[PDB]
Amino acid sequence: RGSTSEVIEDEKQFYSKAKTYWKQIPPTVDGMLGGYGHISSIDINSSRKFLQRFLREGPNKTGTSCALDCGAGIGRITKRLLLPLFREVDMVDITEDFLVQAKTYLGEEGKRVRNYFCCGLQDFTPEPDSYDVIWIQWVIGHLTDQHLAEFLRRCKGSLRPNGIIVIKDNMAQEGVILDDVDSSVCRDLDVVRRIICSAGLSLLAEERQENLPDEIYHVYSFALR
Amino acid sequence: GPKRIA
Ligand SMILES: Nc1ncnc2c1ncn2[C@@H]1O[C@H](CSCC[C@H](N)C(=O)O)[C@@H](O)[C@H]1O
Repeated sequence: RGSTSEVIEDEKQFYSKAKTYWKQIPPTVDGMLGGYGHISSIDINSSRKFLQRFLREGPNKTGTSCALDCGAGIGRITKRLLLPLFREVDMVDITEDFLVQAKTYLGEEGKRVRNYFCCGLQDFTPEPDSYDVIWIQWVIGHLTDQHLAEFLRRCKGSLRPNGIIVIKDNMAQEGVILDDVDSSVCRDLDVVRRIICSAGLSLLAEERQENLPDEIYHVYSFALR
Repeated sequence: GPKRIA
């Protein structure tokens, strides 16, 4: 199947099953990464190289005052990617336990986290003209195709001048694959590009993550605005 | 997060 409408028989249960899953996951890096904590540094290093280009190379350079971490969990990305590069960071996540642990996990640099929003992305509206970078990693599979498009549109309205949205996620080989355990979908490159392009966002960069374990789905980063 | 190809 090629859409969520086909693989998601009950949209209400698609969301409630995912909320239930994450509510009893340990608030640790291994919990965030499904046992793949050993690739966290490899992931963060590529994300930094991918992002530093928009921040260093003009013209129309991306600012460094504020970033939003979407589906942030305990702040794995906020801690090692975003806080070293942006003056302040906002986090949003559906799981209360992760936002609470983030205060401890982030340590002293976590004092630069401005807001800990507790919300599903499908219900979340980032404030207009607020963010230089909106980072969306390993969470787009928890939204339906339509909710993802609408969320990206709301994100576009919250970007400051020259700001970007970044999506980094697993890509399926073909079509849309449903994961029954965590209640998320995996989409192929064509589906994701169509959702993005079809929602009114411009695709600026696209990069496959190298050096990942052989056994996992491929991971891609997209920069959009 | 990262996942084994099912
Ligand atoms: N509908 C939804 N809205 C917002 N967050 C959601 C969500 N469904 C799942 N999540 C969150 O998505 C995260 C996936 S684990 C990924 C965490 C983080 N992006 C990282 O890479 O380290 C979990 O923190 C979970 O609570």
